[PDB]
Amino acid sequence: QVQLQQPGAELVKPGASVKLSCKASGYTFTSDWIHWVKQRPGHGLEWIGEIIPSYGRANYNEKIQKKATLTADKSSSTAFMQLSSLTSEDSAVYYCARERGDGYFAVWGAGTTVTVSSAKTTPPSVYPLAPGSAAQTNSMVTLGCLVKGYFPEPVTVTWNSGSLSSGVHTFPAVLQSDLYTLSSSVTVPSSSWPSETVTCNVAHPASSTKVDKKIVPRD
Amino acid sequence: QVQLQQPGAELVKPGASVKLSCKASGYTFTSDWIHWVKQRPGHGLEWIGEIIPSYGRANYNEKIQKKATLTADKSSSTAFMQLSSLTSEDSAVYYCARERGDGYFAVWGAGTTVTVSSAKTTPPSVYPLAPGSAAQTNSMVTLGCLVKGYFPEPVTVTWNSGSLSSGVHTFPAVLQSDLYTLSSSVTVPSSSWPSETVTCNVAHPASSTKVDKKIVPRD
Amino acid sequence: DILLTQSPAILSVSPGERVSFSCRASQSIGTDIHWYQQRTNGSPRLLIKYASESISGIPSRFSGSGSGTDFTLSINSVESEDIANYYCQQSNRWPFTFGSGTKLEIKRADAAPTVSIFPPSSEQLTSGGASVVCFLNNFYPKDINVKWKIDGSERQNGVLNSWTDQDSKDSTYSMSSTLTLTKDEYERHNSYTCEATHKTSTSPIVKSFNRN
Amino acid sequence: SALHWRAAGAATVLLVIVLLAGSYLAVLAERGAPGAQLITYPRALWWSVITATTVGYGDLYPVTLWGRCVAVVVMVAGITSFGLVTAALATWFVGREQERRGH
Ligand SMILES: [K+]
Ligand SMILES: [K+]
Ligand SMILES: [K+]
Ligand SMILES: [K+]
Ligand SMILES: [K+]
Repeated sequence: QVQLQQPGAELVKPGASVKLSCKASGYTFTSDWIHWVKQRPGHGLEWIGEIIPSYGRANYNEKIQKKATLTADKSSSTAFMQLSSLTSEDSAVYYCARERGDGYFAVWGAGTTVTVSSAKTTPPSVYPLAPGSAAQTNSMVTLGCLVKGYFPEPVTVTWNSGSLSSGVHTFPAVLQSDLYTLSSSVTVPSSSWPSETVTCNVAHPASSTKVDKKIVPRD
Repeated sequence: QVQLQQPGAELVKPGASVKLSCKASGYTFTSDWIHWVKQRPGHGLEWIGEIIPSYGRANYNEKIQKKATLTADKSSSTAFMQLSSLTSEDSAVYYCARERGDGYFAVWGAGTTVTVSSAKTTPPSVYPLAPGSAAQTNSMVTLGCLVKGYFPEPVTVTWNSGSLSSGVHTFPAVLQSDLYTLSSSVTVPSSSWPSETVTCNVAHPASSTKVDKKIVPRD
Repeated sequence: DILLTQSPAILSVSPGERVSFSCRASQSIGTDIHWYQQRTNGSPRLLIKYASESISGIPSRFSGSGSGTDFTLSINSVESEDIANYYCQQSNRWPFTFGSGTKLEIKRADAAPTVSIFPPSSEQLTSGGASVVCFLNNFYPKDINVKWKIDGSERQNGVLNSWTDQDSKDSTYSMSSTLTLTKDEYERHNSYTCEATHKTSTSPIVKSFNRN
Repeated sequence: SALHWRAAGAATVLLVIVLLAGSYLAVLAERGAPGAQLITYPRALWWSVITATTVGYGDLYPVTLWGRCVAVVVMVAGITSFGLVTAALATWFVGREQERRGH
């Protein structure tokens, strides 16, 4: 099972604060330390701080502006990081990690993408992407779904509820008018479709919404 | 209160010696160390030496020519630094400091500006500086006082016995013919003057003189 | 003797921006480093002790960091009053030493100078002297020029100028221009004018007055 | 109270005194010697302890004659004190062992 569970996203207006969590499971020891790591898109990993649940003490990075505050709940095995008075500069992915007090990060959480904007949350609209009636098919056929008009990042696109992973390309989101847009492509045997169904699963953590869109040949 | 009191100035002829002091107040401990620091105009701070009053031992900088000799008076809580056979090269501000024996200078004295010259002391002449009868005033009015013919440096200019600090510019002294000259400017609401008095306080430590000069509109 | 290197010696930063001063010791010294702030004509003042420990009275804006050889003094959102020189100091090995220092300069918006001219006081004229003062206040950048004219003819002899370091109140600069003349020399001239040529204007700012 | 207990009690007191005094004197003796590190009181006290217990990790130590002389006094007092405590314990065990034998 997933040792460290982290919320998918957190939208925060400039000047406001947010409280990220990190549910921990599996073996736990009094010597465990929970670290937090910041990573802005396209950049490296930055050590933010750490805390030892058993005792409750936490330390922070002295080379940066303190924006976080770490706490822990021993009963629920959950670690929290309070980020305050945020600005776009604080927009990034915040990972939580577990160290058995031996210096290395044995396990990392999936990470919580935090966006700092005044814009409002908006679910994505999923549109199918089937070939044209004039398109010629080979031994393979390419399909997909168009996901546009969502905010903020990110979204996770899977095919056939995960069962279909091979030949899948999910392109980076493009920002235009306070809204992101991206598409996903999946290639499978020309023969297997549309006999064997193909559906795209699009989850948007920020809005707590997950829709499906079966791809069927045009009329 | 001021933890370390130091005389404002000391005029010394080339080849002669002077004995600077540093009256200490506030909490005092057997582990206290009194340091001396030299700083020439426009340059950095130089460690001169140190002494521990409780025991009476003192150490000096081995990278420079020994010109000082440190002593201490436990009864009067005063530290002294004897500078001998001085030359223009020894002209600078000499600060005294207190270290609780933990490596840092928690408090510094105001500093004693020492000048090495054959010239004779000379008090400053303060002249008012009021606008011309043709000068047009805005929501603000600029006034000042002319301080020329004094030696040696320095002088401290305040307005309204310190109560007036905002909008005050005291220009660096210019040396000409063994005499310094400088002016001070103060800006206040055009309306507040000359209804509310404005006086410049000019102290000259070197001569132990402090005169006042009220600025009133020209006849 | 530990050499503490502070570079660059000058640091230009915009208002409210973050700034970081550097100090590198010739050899490792744990965290035995102390930072001091010294304003123009002011005495040195302790900011941070032992590399990062705060000091009472000092703004939370100031912070320190580092260990070993590379140390940093940081300031979040720099304001006019932070203008001054900064020095690091080590107490790891005898004797204690000081870094050469880094000056903090603030880059604010351009501001035309506030010119004002003053005729010599009657008290001075009574001593057989006459000095005409011309103030050029609160302007930026510091680059500027002052021209004196007597009866319409440019004058140079007897003029003494003095500039002030960037003001820690508004981040502007000021300058005084004093034309000194004997009472007699002053008596045989009608009008005295002061002109300030500054980047903020193609035309100079002038201020005059007639002895009568 | 027996003497081994009283002495062990005193040894403690004197040790702490030796540490404080040795801390003070180490600084007085080492400042003025180029490159010396035993020059601030807090670390000077730590040094005195690690010397008295004989742990001597090597992070700090005297370079001047006097600093080393001070160091020796701290060493001796430390070894003696802890050593005297051992003496008292042995004396304590001996007495009770005699009783356990009906003597
Ligand atoms: K040993
Ligand atoms: K050992
Ligand atoms: K060792
Ligand atoms: K060693
Ligand atoms: K032993």
